[PDB]
Amino acid sequence: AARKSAPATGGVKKPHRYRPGTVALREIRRYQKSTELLIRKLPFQRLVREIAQDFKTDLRFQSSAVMALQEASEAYLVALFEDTNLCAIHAKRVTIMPKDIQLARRIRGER
Amino acid sequence: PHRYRPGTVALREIRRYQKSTELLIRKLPFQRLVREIAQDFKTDLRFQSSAVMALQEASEAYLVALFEDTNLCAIHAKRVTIMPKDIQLARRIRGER
Amino acid sequence: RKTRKESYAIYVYKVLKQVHPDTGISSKAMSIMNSFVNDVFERIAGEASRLAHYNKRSTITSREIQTAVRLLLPGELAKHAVSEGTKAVTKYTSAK
Amino acid sequence: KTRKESYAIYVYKVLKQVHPDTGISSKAMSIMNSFVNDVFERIAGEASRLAHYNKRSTITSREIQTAVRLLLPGELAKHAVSEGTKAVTKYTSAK
Amino acid sequence: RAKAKTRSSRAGLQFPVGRVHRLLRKGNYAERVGAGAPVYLAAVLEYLTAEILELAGNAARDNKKTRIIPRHLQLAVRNDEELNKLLGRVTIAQGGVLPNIQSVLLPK
Amino acid sequence: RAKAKTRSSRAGLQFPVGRVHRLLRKGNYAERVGAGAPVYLAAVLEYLTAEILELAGNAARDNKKTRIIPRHLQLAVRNDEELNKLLGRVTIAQGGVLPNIQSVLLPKKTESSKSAKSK
Amino acid sequence: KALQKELEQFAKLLKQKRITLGYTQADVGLTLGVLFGKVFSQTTICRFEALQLSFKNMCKLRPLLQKWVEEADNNENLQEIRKRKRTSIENRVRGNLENLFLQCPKPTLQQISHIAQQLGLEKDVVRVWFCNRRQKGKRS
Amino acid sequence: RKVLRDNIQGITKPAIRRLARRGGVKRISGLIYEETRGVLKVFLENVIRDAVTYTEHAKRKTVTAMDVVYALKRQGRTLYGFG
Amino acid sequence: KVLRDNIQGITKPAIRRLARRGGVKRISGLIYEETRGVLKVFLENVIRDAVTYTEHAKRKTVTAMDVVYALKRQGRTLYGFG
DNA sequence: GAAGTATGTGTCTTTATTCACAAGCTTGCACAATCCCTGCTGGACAATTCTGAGTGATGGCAGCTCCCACCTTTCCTTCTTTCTTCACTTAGACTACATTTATTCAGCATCTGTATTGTTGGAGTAAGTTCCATGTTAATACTCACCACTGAGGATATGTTAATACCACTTAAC
DNA sequence: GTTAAGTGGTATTAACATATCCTCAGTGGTGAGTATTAACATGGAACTTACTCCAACAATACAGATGCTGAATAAATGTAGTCTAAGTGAAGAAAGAAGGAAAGGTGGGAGCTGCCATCACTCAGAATTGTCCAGCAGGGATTGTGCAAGCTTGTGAATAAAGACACATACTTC
Repeated sequence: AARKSAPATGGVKKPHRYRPGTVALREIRRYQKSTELLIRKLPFQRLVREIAQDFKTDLRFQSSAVMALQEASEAYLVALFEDTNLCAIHAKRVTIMPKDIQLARRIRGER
Repeated sequence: PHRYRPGTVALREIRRYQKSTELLIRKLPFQRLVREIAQDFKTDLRFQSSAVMALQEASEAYLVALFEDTNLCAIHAKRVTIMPKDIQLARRIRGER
Repeated sequence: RKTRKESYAIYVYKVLKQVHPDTGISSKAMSIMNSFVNDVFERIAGEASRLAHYNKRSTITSREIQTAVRLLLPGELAKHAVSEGTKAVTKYTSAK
Repeated sequence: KTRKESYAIYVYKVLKQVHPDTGISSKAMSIMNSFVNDVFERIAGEASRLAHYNKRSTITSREIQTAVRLLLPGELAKHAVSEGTKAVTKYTSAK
Repeated sequence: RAKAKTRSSRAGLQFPVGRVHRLLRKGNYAERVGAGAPVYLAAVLEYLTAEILELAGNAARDNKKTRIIPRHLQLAVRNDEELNKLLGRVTIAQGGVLPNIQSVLLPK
Repeated sequence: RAKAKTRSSRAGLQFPVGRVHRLLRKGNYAERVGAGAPVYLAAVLEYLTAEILELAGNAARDNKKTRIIPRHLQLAVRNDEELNKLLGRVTIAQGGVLPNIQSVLLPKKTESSKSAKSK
Repeated sequence: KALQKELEQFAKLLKQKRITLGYTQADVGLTLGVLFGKVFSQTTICRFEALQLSFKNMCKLRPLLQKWVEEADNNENLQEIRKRKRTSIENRVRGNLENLFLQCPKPTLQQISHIAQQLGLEKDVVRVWFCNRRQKGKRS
Repeated sequence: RKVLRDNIQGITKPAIRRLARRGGVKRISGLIYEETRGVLKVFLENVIRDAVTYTEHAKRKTVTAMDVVYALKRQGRTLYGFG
Repeated sequence: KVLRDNIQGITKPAIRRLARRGGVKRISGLIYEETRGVLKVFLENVIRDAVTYTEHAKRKTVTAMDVVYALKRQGRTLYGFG
C-alpha cells in the first residue's frame, strides 16, 4: 500500500552519543574482567544486620563474616543472572524479565 | 467415523499417567540397556532383579522430572511443543551442561 | 535360619496405630518409611557430628541434636520437632 | 598465640616444583588451603562410609582408592589413582 | 535386681531409645554420646514418622483405601509444603507424580 | 634408636603423611586407619594441588604476573573441564567469572538486503 | 495548422497527468487495452509523449488518450484489478532467407509453403516478410 | 559370554511419550526421542559406573540393589523403597 | 523520598553491575524489585543458619566460619575465608 | 447456540485373589548395677575486637530528558505433529535346568593400636625485599555519523523491421 | 455492360531487441571522538627469608583384633524354550501449532547534572572472647540377666477384577 513519509534530517553540532547497547556490551566486558564486589559495603552491611535482627537481638558481626556473606551473595546473584539471561535468549529476547528469574529459580529447585 | 481433535487425547493421556504409578518403560528393553551400559565398566556382570528395578524407578523419575522442567521452558517460549532446545536449557540451568 | 535384619517396621507400625487406628500399611510403603527414618537419622546424626567437631567437643548431646534439628528441618517442622524432643528429654530425666 | 596448622608450606613446596619462578598471594593460599581441606573431607567421608557399607572397621588404601574413583571426574580419577598407588608402592618398598 | 524398664517407656516414646543409642555409638559420629541424645533423636524421628503417616492415612482415606501404599506417601509428602522441602531431592518408588496440568495446555 | 625419616620422604611426597594420618584418626571416620591410607590420601591431595597450581601458574603468566591471585585460581578451575566438575558447587572468593558474552547479544555485522519495494 | 501546437499542449499535459497518476507507459497501454480493447505498446506512448509519431497517427491516438484521462480520474482500484503480434526473425533464418534470394526474387506460393515448413515460420509471417523484403529492395 | 548392542532403541518412542505425559507434556517434537535417549544414556552411565564401583570394591560380581541405592544417593538422588 | 527500607540500599546500579558480570545486556525495569526479593530470601536462609551455629557455640558474634559453615550446609561452599 | 451421538471415565455389585496381621519361637541386645576417669563446666581475669561516633572529601547515585531499538500484537503460510487403523513383533509369563557366586567356617598370618621416649618439623615472630598497584603519558583500536560510488531493475528512448492499411488494376456476377 | 470483390503494389504504423538513463539500495570509507591498552617510573605493603621452640611425629615392642586363604555348599542369577496377547511400527489424512513478516509503541538506554551517602580513617569504650585452673559428674567398660525383636507359619480382610449401569464430556449437525 501507500505507506510513505518524509525522511528529513540534519545535523550541525551534536555531542557524541553511543547506540543503545554499545555501552551495555562495554560494561559486560568491564565487569567480567574485574573481580571486585559490585554492591556497596555499608548498604549491604546494614541489610545483613537488619535481617539478623529477626533471628537474634544484639548480634555482633566480624568484618570477614559480612565480607563472606557479600562474596557469596554476589556469586549467587551473578550466577542467577547467567541462568536468567539464558531464559531470555530462549524466549527470543535480549531483555531479562522477572519471569526469566522465576523460570531459572524454578528449574534450579528454589521454587 | 469418530475423530478426536489433535490434543484432546493427549490431555487424556496426561490425566491417566499422572494418576497411575506403574513404570512406563518396558522392563526387558530397559534391562538389556542396563546390561549393555555396564559392559563398558566390567565384563561378566550379574544383576539382581531389584538392582535393575531400582535403576528403572530412578531413571523414569529422572526423565519425568526433566520433562516437567522441559515443559516449563516450552511454555516460557510461548509454545506447547517441547523441543530439543527445551531439554538442553532445562539441563543447563539444572547444572548438567 | 536367615540372619536377623533390624528395621523400624514394628515402631513405624506402632506410630501408625495411634494416628490411624484402623488404617494399615503395605510392605512396600513400610519399606519406604523405613528408608525415610534411616535417611533422617543420618542427616541429624551427621549434622550433630559436625557440630561437635566445629566446637572441639567429644560428646554428642541433646543440645547438638537440637541444633541439628533446627538446621535440617524447615520452619514449622523444626519448631514441633524441638518441642517433642524437649518434652521427651524432660520426661525421661524426671523418670530416671 | 596458639598454633594454627595449615597446608600453606606444603602447597608452597608443590608450587615451587611445578612453577619455580612463581609466588602465591596470601588470599590465594587461603583458597588453596580450603581446597585441600575440602577435598580431604570428601575423600575421607566417602571412604568412611565405604567401610560402613562393607562392615569394615579399617580405612585402607583400597577405601581411599575407591573414594577417589567415585569422586574425581574421570581423567582426574585415573591420574590420582596412579599417583596414589605409586606412593604406596614407594612407601612399602622403602620401609 | 530391679525389673528392667526400656528407655522408650521412660520417655513415653514408641521408637527405640536403646537402639538409637547403639546406632549413634557405632556410627562413628563422636567419641562419646550423651544420655539425652538418643531420647531427643528418637522423639524427633517418632514425630517425623507420625507427621507422614497422618498425612498418608488421610490420602488413603481420600481414595477409599484402608491401607497405605507408596502412592499415598508420595501424595502426602508432595502436598505438604514443608515435607516436600525436607524430601525435595528424594525419589519415592511406585509413587508417581502429582496430577498437575499447566493451564495453558487446557482447551479454551 | 635409628635416625628418623618422615613418612612423606619414604613415599616421596611433599604433603604430610603423618599429619594426614592424624586427621584421619581424629576425624571420626573409622575405628581403625591403615598405614597406606594416609600415604594414598596425601599423594592424591598433592596431585590435585599440583594440577590446580600448574594451571593457575599458567594463568599468572598470561596476565604477566609472577604471583598467583584468586583470579588465576578461578580462571584455572573454570577453564578445565574436569576441575570445573570437581569444584562445580564451590565459590572462589575474589575470583570473578569467565569472560563470556552470548553470541546473540553481539552487534549485527554490516549487511543489508532488499525486500519488495512499491515506491 | 494550429493543430500541431494544440496536440503539443495536450501531450505536455498528458505527460503531467501520467506522471502525477503514477502510471508507467506499459501500464498506460494495459489500461488502454482493458478499456477499449486496442492495447498499445509502450513504444507508441513514448513516441507520443516525445511527439515522434506521424501527424495522421497523432490525430488517431488523440481521442483514446483524451477519453482515458477524462475517465480514469474517478477510481483506480477496480481498473487495476489484442497486440499486433510481431514475430521476430533470428539471424540464421535471416541468412537462409537471404540465400533464398539472389536466385528467385518472387517465389510462388508453392515454394512459399516449402520455405515456411523448412524454417518453421508461419505462412503469413513468411509472406509478409517476403513482401517487405521486396519493398526494401525496391526502395533503392 | 553374551554380548549386547543397539538397546537404547528399545526405549521406544511410545515409552518416551508416556514419560512426557506423566511429565504433563501435551505436544512433542519429532526430535525429542533421540534427545531423550541420549539423556537417559548419560544418566544411566553415571549411576551404573558408581554402582559397579561399589560392587567391585565389595569384591563382588553381582550388582545388588544397595549398590544402586548407594550410587544414587551419592548423586543427590536418594531412592526410597529398595533398602 | 529518600531510601527507607534497607533492602533499598541494594541500588539499581548495583543490580545492573551484577547483571553485567552475568552477561546481561538489557534489563527490564521490574528486575530490580525482583532481584531485591531474591537476595533477601538467599540472605535469610544463610543468616538463619549462621546464627544457629553461633548460638550453639554460646557466642554473641557471628564469625566468618559460621557463614562458611552455613554456606557449605546449603551446597554453596565458599573458599578463601577459613 | 442446542440436540444429538459416540466415547470414555466413574460407580456399584459380586467374586475370587492376595497380602497384610497375628500367633509362636530363639537369640542377641538392652537394661541394671558397678567402677573408673576424663571431658565439660564454672569462675576469675587479661585482652582483644567490635560497636558507636565524628570528619572530611568526592564519587557514585538519583532524577531527568530524549529517542530508538526492542518487544508485542496481528495476520498468514506451511508443515509438523496428532489421531486412527492394522499387521506383526516382541514383551511378559512360566517352567526347567545349568552355572556361577556369595556365604560360612577354620586356622593362621599380619597389621594396627597403645605406650614410651627423643627429636625435629612446623608455626609464630621478626627483619629483608620486590612485585604490584597507581599514576602519567602516549599509542592504538573501536564506534558512529557523514559523504560518496556504484550497481541493479525498472522504466524510458532508439533502430529496425512485421504488419497493416490505402489505392489502381483486373475479374466475376445478374 | 455495369458494379462489387480479389489481387497486387506502395505508403504508413506500431511493436521488438537492445541501447540509455533514473532512482534507489548497499558499501564503505571516512574522519572525529571516545575508550581501552601499553610503557614507564615509584613507593609501599605484601611477600619471602631467617630464628626460637615446642608440640607433634617417628622409632620401638607387643598384644590382639582384623583380615586371608581354602573347602564345602547353598543360594541365586543366567540360559533356553514355549506360548499368548499386549504393545509397537508404519501409514494416511488433516487440524492447528510453529514461525516468519509487518507494524506500532513504549520502555529501556545513554547522557547530563547536582548532592548526599559511602568510604577511609581515628578513637574511645565496653562488650565479648579467650585462657587458666579446679573438680566432679556424666559417660564408657564390664558383667550378668532376661525379654524384646526378628524369623517362620498361617488366615481373614482388603484390593483387584470383571461386569453392567450411569453419567460426563467431546464433537458434529441443525
